[PDB]
Amino acid sequence: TVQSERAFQKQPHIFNNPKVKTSKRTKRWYKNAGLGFKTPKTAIEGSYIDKKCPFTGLVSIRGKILTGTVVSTKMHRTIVIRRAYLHYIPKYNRYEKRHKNVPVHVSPAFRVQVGDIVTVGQCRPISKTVRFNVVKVSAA
Amino acid sequence: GISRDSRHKRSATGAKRAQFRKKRKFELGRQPANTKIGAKRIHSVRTRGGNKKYRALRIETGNFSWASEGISKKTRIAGVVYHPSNNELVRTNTLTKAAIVQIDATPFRQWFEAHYGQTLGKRAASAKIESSVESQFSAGRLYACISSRPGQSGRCDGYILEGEELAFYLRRLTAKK
Amino acid sequence: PRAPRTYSKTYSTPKRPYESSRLDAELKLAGEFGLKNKKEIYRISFQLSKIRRAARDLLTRDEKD
Amino acid sequence: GTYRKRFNEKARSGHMAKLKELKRIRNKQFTRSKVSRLKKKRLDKFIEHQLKREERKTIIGKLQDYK
Amino acid sequence: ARGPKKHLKRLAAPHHWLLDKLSGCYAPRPSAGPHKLRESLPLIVFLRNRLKYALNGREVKAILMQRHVKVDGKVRTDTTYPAGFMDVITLDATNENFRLVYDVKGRFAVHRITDEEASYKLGKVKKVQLGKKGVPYVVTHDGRTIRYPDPNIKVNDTVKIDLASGKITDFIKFDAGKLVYVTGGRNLGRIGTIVHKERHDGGFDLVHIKDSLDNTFVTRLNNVFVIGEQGKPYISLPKGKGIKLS
RNA sequence: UCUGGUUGAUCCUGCCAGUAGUCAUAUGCUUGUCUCAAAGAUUAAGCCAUGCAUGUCUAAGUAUAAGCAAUUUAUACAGUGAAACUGCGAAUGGCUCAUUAAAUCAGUUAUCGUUUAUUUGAUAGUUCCUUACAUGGUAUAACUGUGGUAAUUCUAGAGCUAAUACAUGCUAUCUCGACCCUUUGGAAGAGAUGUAUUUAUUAGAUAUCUUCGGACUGAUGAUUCAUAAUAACUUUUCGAAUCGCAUGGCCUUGUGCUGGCGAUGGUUCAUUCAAAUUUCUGCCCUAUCAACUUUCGAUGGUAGGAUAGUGGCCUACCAUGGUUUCAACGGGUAACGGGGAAUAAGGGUUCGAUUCCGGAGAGGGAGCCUGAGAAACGGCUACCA
RNA sequence: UUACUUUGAAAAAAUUAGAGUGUUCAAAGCAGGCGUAUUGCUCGAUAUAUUAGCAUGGAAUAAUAGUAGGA
Repeated sequence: TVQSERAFQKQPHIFNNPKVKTSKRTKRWYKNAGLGFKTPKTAIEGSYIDKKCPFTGLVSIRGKILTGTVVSTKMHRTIVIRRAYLHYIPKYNRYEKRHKNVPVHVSPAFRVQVGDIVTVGQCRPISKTVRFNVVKVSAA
Repeated sequence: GISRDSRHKRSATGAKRAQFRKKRKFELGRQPANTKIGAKRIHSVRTRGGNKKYRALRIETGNFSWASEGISKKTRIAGVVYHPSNNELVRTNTLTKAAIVQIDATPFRQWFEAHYGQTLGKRAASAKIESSVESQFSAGRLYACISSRPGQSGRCDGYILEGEELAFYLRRLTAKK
Repeated sequence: PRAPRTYSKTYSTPKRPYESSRLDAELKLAGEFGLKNKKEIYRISFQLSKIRRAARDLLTRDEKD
Repeated sequence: GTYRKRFNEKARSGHMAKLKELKRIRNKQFTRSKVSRLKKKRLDKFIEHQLKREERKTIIGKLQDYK
Repeated sequence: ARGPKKHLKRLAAPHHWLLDKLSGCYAPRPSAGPHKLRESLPLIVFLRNRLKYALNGREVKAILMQRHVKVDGKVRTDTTYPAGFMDVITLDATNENFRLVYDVKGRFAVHRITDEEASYKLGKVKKVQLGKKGVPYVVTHDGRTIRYPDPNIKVNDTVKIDLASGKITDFIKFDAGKLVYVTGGRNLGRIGTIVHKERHDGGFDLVHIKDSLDNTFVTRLNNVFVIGEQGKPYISLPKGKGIKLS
């Protein structure tokens, strides 16, 4: 469902006129977030309303583009990915493994299971903790 | 007394941050202006830069537009009907953004009668409009969504709830009654 | 608040101070050259030590470097 | 450090108040004068010994009663 | 710090001013104007420290207030005016024009200039937009706004500007094989031709440039500045012509 | 990092002796010249007498000082100029290192997420629309005068008078063009015509004849972007009632019409000096601190409020999440962070209150006014001391 | 594909390491000088990944992808 909530959901400033009768009963506005990330047809022709989807919402993808391996997919429209790197201890001349967990907002255009590898992009502060936005999935 | 820094919050990990510096004026807040219905009264707060910002304490009238044919008229606001955040706001008759208010019909129906050669209730292809809007006209009051921020611009502007909008809000009102 | 001048010590007491071969060395040097100070001898000793360390490092570099 | 023993706590009154706030809600996790201590300890031992004395005397009385 | 700073220390200055480290504690903080803080030369650092026509700040102020110095045709009386790059400063009582251009070592070199060449000024077209009432305008690299440009003037270009009228005499497109002057980073002052423009979307475009002795370097688009076609610069180049040697 | 000792002479282990420098801190005696230079420390960021450390005027905002200069073209003013109003600065500088352990800060990004005094560059005919523009209006200061109090950079009542303060407010240009004759064109007629504020709507898409002459929107990697258009709305802005030096051009001879150089100001964009938030990675000791955070916002969704603006920032209503043996949370820190300083052959170790950069603070909590910029302390208000 | 390694742009000045110069020497300090100046000449004034990000050349080493079946 789309309208499961106290307010009405719509793309603000997109208006479907009753007096004109058109084929598709609802008008969608969608864009491409550039950087060669092809927009998904599920977003183009879906029915969800997301203020933060990088393809239909009012957020632009700019700055850092990162990669993670999903860990929790288990709150609403946001996921938490894990980035693993190898810190370097110059005194011992060898390495050590580190990670840290980056919350990311995910559009409902994507089906992400735990474990699969995502590419995320930077966007303006979406919530307290989430700055990136899932921009491409890649199954594992 | 209202300040909006993020350093008094728990960290993301749930740690607790000790105070870093004294509170700053470039992150202040101000008291909400509960706009209510009544004779107009509008304070003007002075904002960063030299700018102004017209808090509306009480506002009566408003500018509301009929989207379908694309006109705008100044009307009167009768009272708040529904508000997607606080049924308390509905109780207290507080105008904010995204509210649903009942507005007076007369300017709209007069324009309609004078533009389409036909009365309401009781080129005809163009004159044909929605059943729900016609019913509201017969009653005399329309459902319109306030779509401005009376605490930021001292105004109530709005649009008249058309098809899918109005369907959704009538269901919500009827289900909540 | 101004930019600080650069100073630098011009000598350096040798490693092990009292060593009779070097005591007599300084004696011969001071006597035949009219000096007055183990400090003047140490000044020259420091200058030359710096020079020779420079030269040695260059030698250890490659020819035509 | 955070909770030191300052020179003038009286002049640092409010600083102490907010430090106590910070401390209490950080250690909500866990909670959720030495000679005076010695005097109390020895008072406890002395009163316990006197209790031992009276209980022993009472047991002496009961045993000479039940003999 | 609760507002703009009004002071500049002496160590904190831009290094290319060649300010001694002992004569004082403060350096001329350049007033706001056409060029950025760090890539501008104030009129006192030019009239006293480079030209040696003065000996004091109070002598420099005497010259300016006696109204001798014109920076791009207009008379400037601010003693920390930020004269910048590709600028024309004329001292008429001495009959001199100066194009401010970079020397090979990085520093601003005085470049003596004749009248017919002081008549104009190059500017790096840097923002082309559509102004109010629908007139389009270009914004160059020293603030200058120029309306009604040629439609074929695109960002990152050069426009040769008549100073007497604030107008655009003509322009040069940013294509491979043009001549390029460089204004930032390790290579500034080095003139060469532009070989390749390696363009990254979301990052910084790099440029591969090749100077006359066929020595190649890589800089950023922020730091390239197109001067003229091959072999013919539109301006008169300082001596050495931007060739770094051993 | 080694030197001496044991036994007839030799090798280990050991014992003994033997050593070092430290812008390290204290202190003792001596202290002539020349150049240079620093000048903290009680885990007391503990308390301060007194003086001073922030004011400001050009030809160009306001002078009838009962100020000074006479005197000489100045019977509105005109030189000089105290006082006071107005404008601006006072947010920088200087000082200290208490707090602060992903905080600060360092390198690296973003603003398609925002304010910006100033500087600098651009930029505002709206001709008309039924009943002063040779230029509206009222105040107030200094001043005159009457007074109060132990006392302060305290001030009351009454009388004057100015503005760049305050409050008001008025004065054709183009599209087509039948016709005319053709050039150098002129022409009946048809029509169009501010900005700012708020909302809604729309656009901003783009896989043959011949007189040889002529006729058949942008930017980005990406946008609801720039920009334009429609209908309305607004306790509503702006669209020059200001000032200096000059005195030219014209004539219907009116004290008529025109006009030069530059001061100040003003809307909207651009720039500059800034600012606020933010991406990536990196901190010392502690596991004899193993679970942490969630009522009292902890993680996320939606709507609103608030803000210069993003956002649990805050409030509602929802879900029940978030961090953690890759060490979270807690405790300690004689912890401001970095550039740098000392020193070792390397590897490392220790120092960095302290000449530059950043941050934070002005006895301790909190709070606010002005302003482009302050949660300011040589500003204000109350509370503790 | 990545780790990793090469080259590159980036890492403020001062400090450090160097070059030049008879501050009377020195500690230091600092950036042109000759000419027929009407068109010329001379020199020296460089270096300092120690991680994160960015672009780039890689063949090894350590991880990580990816032939078959029927008629």
